[PDB]
Amino acid sequence: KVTLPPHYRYGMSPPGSVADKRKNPPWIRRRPVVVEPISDEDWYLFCGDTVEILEGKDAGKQGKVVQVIRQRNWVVVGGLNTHYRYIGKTMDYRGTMIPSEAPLLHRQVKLVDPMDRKPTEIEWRFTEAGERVRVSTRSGRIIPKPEFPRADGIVPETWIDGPKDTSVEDALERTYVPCLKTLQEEVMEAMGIKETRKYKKVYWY
Amino acid sequence: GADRMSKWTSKRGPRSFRGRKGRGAKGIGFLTSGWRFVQIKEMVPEFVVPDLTGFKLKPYVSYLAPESEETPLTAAQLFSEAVAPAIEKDFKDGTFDPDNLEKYGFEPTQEGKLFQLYPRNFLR
Amino acid sequence: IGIRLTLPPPKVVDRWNEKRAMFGVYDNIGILGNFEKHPKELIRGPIWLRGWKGNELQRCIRKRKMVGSRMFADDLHNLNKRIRYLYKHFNRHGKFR
Amino acid sequence: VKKGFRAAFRFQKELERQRLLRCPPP
Amino acid sequence: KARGNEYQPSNIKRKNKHGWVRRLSTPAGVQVILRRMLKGRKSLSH
Amino acid sequence: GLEEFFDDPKNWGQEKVKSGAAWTCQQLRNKSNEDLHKLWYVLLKERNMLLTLEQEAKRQRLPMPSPERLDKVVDSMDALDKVVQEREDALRLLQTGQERARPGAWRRDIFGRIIWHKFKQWVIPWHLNKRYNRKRFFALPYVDHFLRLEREKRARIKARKENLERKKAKILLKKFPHLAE
Amino acid sequence: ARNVVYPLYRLGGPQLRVFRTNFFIQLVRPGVAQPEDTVQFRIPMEMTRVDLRNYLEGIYNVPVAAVRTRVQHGSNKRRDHRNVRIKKPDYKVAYVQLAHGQTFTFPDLFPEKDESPEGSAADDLYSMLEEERQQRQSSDPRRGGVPSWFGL
Amino acid sequence: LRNRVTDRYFRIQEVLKHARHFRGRKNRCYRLAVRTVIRAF
RNA sequence: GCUAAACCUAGCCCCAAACCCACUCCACCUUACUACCAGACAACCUUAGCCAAACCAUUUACCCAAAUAAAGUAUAGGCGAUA
RNA sequence: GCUACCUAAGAACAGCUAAAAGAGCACACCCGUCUAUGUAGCAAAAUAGUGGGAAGAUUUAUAGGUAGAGGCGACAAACCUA
RNA sequence: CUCCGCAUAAGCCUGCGUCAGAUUAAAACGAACUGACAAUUAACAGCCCAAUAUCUACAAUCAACCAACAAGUCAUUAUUACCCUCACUGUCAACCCAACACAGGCAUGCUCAUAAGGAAAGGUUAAAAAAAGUAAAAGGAACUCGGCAAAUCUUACCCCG
Ligand SMILES: [K+]
Ligand SMILES: [K+]
Ligand SMILES: [K+]
Ligand SMILES: [K+]
Ligand SMILES: [K+]
Ligand SMILES: [Mg+2]
Ligand SMILES: [Mg+2]
Ligand SMILES: [Mg+2]
Ligand SMILES: [Mg+2]
Ligand SMILES: [Mg+2]
Ligand SMILES: [Mg+2]
Ligand SMILES: [Mg+2]
Ligand SMILES: [Mg+2]
Ligand SMILES: [Mg+2]
Ligand SMILES: [Mg+2]
Ligand SMILES: [Mg+2]
Ligand SMILES: [Mg+2]
Ligand SMILES: [Mg+2]
Ligand SMILES: [Mg+2]
Ligand SMILES: [Mg+2]
Ligand SMILES: [Mg+2]
Ligand SMILES: [Mg+2]
Ligand SMILES: [Mg+2]
Ligand SMILES: [Mg+2]
Ligand SMILES: [Mg+2]
Ligand SMILES: [Mg+2]
Ligand SMILES: [Mg+2]
Ligand SMILES: [Mg+2]
Repeated sequence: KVTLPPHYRYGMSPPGSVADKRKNPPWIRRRPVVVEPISDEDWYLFCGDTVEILEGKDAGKQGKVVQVIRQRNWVVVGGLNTHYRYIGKTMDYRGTMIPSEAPLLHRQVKLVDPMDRKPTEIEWRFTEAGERVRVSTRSGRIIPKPEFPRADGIVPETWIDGPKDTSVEDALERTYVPCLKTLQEEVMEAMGIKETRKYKKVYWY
Repeated sequence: GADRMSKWTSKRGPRSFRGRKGRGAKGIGFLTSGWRFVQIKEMVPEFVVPDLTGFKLKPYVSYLAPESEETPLTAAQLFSEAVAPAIEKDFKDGTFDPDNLEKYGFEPTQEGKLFQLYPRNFLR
Repeated sequence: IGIRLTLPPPKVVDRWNEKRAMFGVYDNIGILGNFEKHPKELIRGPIWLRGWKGNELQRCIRKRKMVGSRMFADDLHNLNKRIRYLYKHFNRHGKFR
Repeated sequence: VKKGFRAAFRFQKELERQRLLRCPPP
Repeated sequence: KARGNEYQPSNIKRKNKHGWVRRLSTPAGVQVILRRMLKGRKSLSH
Repeated sequence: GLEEFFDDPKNWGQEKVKSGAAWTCQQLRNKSNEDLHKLWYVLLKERNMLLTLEQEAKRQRLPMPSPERLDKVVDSMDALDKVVQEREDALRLLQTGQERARPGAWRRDIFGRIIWHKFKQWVIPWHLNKRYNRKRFFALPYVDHFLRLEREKRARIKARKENLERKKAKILLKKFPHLAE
Repeated sequence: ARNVVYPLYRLGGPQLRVFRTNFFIQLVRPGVAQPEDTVQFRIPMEMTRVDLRNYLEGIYNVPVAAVRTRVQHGSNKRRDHRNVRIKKPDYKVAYVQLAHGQTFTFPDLFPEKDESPEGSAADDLYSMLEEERQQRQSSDPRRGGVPSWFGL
Repeated sequence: LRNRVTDRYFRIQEVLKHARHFRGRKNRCYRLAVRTVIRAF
């Protein structure tokens, strides 16, 4: 389960990983990082959103967010605000220098308007059907949430039922007839097991 | 000098202590003279395994199954699904009476039944 | 050793926040309001310490008399022992008799 | 950690003097 | 002669002298268990 | 036979094995009791196979081909148990009106704490049971002080928690001035 | 079953039946030499040898002749942070003898043949690392440490 | 209000600066240098 | 140059306000955390001392329901300490 | 759970003379006379040699009992967790 | 060398089995340190036995002669009830009580010098003082509070009990 301690410093690594355990040891006790309490209804930055970096290293470049961390209010864009690190380095082999992105706070990124590539301000407004969507305050532009890869990594279109996967028709076939009967009684009657000896009274205390 | 924090099991103590303690297995008989154990077949649990020939269900479900709303089953819902149609039919036909709820499906007392809802005298 | 090697973060005091700006207002409430209310009624704090001053023994006696029934068991026991010790110190020990 | 600023300032000045002694400027 | 080995382990003696039933038999042992519970001891009785 | 404890021989040694989704509560409700019984046995066989595979992977110091399958099977079995329990509880509430299937009572213990005592099955009446009579379900007037002390300790803990929360809120407001609005 | 209240039995009466058992077993490879007809399982404490025999004969339809059970005790010697003993869970080891001369051998669940197939997938980062390491050359001693980047 | 001394370093140095040409531990240990500095004065 | 030195948070304290706890399943008064047999065992009752009186023996403040004032007044006391 | 005493049911005591032994010599076993070593020691009372008893008022395993204004004591003001 | 040793009881609870590391052992590789993985399988023991009435004077000591006093661990019957069976727990180790890998304490069965279990010396030299032993010319207690120690394995007494 990897039960997090009361003060667990989140970082650019998934919890319960080899890197985290090399870091974040169970005996570590560091100063907590104060995080602005953005509510679930106030967080407007999602995965796949094209935001423009403000006040950051790029300060104007627009990129797609690749990872969100609501624990520390972090959104990381792809290929932007990068620093060079040697990965896979050995004693003699210097390693392949690659750019790794640094996390950015919510105040340091502003979502771009789909209508005009300039950044815009997000206001949560419910639609006629009750679907709360991100609306640009500049011109009332609806900003739909970009589609992100599914959590399990299974595309519904690109998925064929396996030998141990129940088909949709079999899973949706309703064969349950409600009745004032128990599972034990139903199984007994179905399998034909017959019992005639009654259960005598036992004192409960 | 004894570890109070450790769990007290059947591996600790003299022979009597080790023999008088169990790991939680339910008894299936009784002891008689000569330290002779008599086993009761009825006390021995009997597994009920159905026939899995032709059973179309599988351990996993395809991801193409559409999502459905979740509605936990309630007593009122069960009464509406099972007893309400018959009760309404009899009421409309005029054959309804307040004395044949047992006919409609009610159980006055759980006594005299192999499976009793309260107290539960049957296993899962 | 025993002294910091870096300067502490600078300390900024908002000399004109609401509390410091309105400190001392309504102090002369009785004088400028036909003595309807006394200035000691504006003091907020412990119920046994409102417009009253005294030494430690008097404070302990007043607290035990006023809120002794509402105190916790350990707190009341400690207060009783403190009162006993203060009584002994102030009535049996000292330099001037 | 002890509350205070004067002692820290004085010790910082002494450290600066020591640094100047260790690395004399041209 | 040589001392320090006054504790000769015996599970039956230990359980009889210090145990849940022994503590609960008398009101004094109940008070001891209550004090241990109030303090927060992991082991209330032997 | 003993083959069912192991996965398919073709799938043996594969890095990853495909698997579907887990049965949901609504899907299991849509099925009958006999179907739920058979599906429970199938899930039990699959769970035994997955546990065997995990244990052998630990033995051979190799990663499990697909740990998520065990979690999916466990979730499906838990959902089946939940559906069966809901049906049983609804039927019991209809027929008798009792919420729980095991009789119980609210009893004060020897330490003065109010607890839920669940009744046990016996053969002799309650008064004739020597071991049951040896138990005390009352508190003599020497536990009131300890109850008061425990209450005061809990009150101290609650007050500490509330004060710490207020201090944290103040620190947060100090660090972020715009949160005042 | 486990963590359930068995109904009390009286002389005569019905038969105790379990419909949805929650006893889960796992076939473990024996750590020592065993007879051919011997199969080793790890089971919870609440499962008896009679229950295991009925389980096997009703669910998996495995003929069973003799079952012998023992209780294996986990090690509590390990000390974690704060010098607190961590208890490795105990279990029950069961040995089952096949009832019709059948022989069981534990199969190799991790064949190297399937673990190293022709069809393999390589990460882009791994491929880039390998290619760059192959391209990069060790410094020749005759250069004496002079960088080998400048064409001059 | 808890008050603690923060300039003990300078207080010690005001005496140790006069005890640096001595011999032994009475030029770096305050409890030994203070007695010799007074005698020197 | 080593050994080392430095840190700012975890949290805690006093008030105020408000009268707090309670049972996924299973086990737990017998050797607690132990599925399952013939009992009768049941609570109530002055606190005493250290200490002060320069010993000590009578005596020696210990919240008992409104802050203050009456008032350290009446009164009690080896008419002493002190109450 | 050490120790002082007691209770219930147990165990051990080679060999030699005499056999009638709260008898003798003498191993296991109990105790600790004298000397030497050690004195932060191997040990908060030990080691080596030498000693007394060793079929009895003996030694000892297990469970229980006597609790401090006391217990218990073949009275040493002993022992009751160094 | 063999003080033992093997097993049970009591006690402790994985505490020198495999693999990957070598922190560490009162030096040091060994591994008793770290992590993971295995394990001890009941016939041996524990866990027993329905009710009401009723019966039980004649020791053990090879138990046969004698011989005792301290007077002794080791039994039933009548009636009613009673078809049913092999469950559960302990099984490892170089191990327990003494702050320790402590020259101490530790109950039984067998072995009586071993078929089982172990190593007094890290290397060198051979000063003083010290400890444990061996041998000694002539004398044999002249030593000393005292034949204390060591050697050989005496006689006659006195006081106290
Ligand atoms: K005074
Ligand atoms: K005095
Ligand atoms: K010793
Ligand atoms: K051990
Ligand atoms: K003389
Ligand atoms: Mg001790
Ligand atoms: Mg003893
Ligand atoms: Mg066994
Ligand atoms: Mg006095
Ligand atoms: Mg005196
Ligand atoms: Mg006796
Ligand atoms: Mg003899
Ligand atoms: Mg004799
Ligand atoms: Mg003799
Ligand atoms: Mg005398
Ligand atoms: Mg005397
Ligand atoms: Mg047997
Ligand atoms: Mg063995
Ligand atoms: Mg002894
Ligand atoms: Mg040998
Ligand atoms: Mg040596
Ligand atoms: Mg040497
Ligand atoms: Mg000579
Ligand atoms: Mg002479
Ligand atoms: Mg002579
Ligand atoms: Mg002379
Ligand atoms: Mg001599
Ligand atoms: Mg005599």
